[PDB]
Amino acid sequence: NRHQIFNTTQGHYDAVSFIYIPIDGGYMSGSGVVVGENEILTNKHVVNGAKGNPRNISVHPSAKNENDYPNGKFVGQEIIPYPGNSDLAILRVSPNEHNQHIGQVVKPATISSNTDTRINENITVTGYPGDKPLATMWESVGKVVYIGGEELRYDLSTVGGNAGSPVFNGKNQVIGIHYGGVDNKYNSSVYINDFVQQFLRNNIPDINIQ
Repeated sequence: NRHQIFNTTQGHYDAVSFIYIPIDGGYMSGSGVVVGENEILTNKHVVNGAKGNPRNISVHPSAKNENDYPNGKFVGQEIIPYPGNSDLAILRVSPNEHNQHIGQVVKPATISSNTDTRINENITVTGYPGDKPLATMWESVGKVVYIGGEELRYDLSTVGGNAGSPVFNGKNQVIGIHYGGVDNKYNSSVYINDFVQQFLRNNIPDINIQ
């Protein structure tokens, strides 16, 4: 089942972040997770449409609802796509209006080495589902179903559009980034394997992998 998170600044929820991009009086919304001093991990397809101007992307770490942004807003500055064919991107944001960096106002997430990740492992997927009220954070309890290459799949536990949402193991470490799935079969995330970890290390000097 899925449940809303109201204590969005406590513990490992602090780094979970709401991503908002306006489009012609509508918008695109998604999720990501703070992983560095100025860096959000998310999907390529969340930020793709703003490659021409990252400043159109608003990031609200620890957002609670559309009227409650406990850690304010950070504006996109640079997008660093993962070079492989996985739906993964680093979004670098500028400091906020008080000159704070996003990695100072939230504790950046811990990335799992994934040495112990296995089928049937209990996981959570936490972020901003597209079928819920705007900017509300939700946690879904799931089970890993497949691990191969850069793909981690888990059971039909999340719905509504969960692009960019971090997948956490039981130690509250990020093992992957939700991007999609196959309808009525499984959900899919970018698996943070050895290849993905090196990409993070190359771009995020203060990355925390445990």
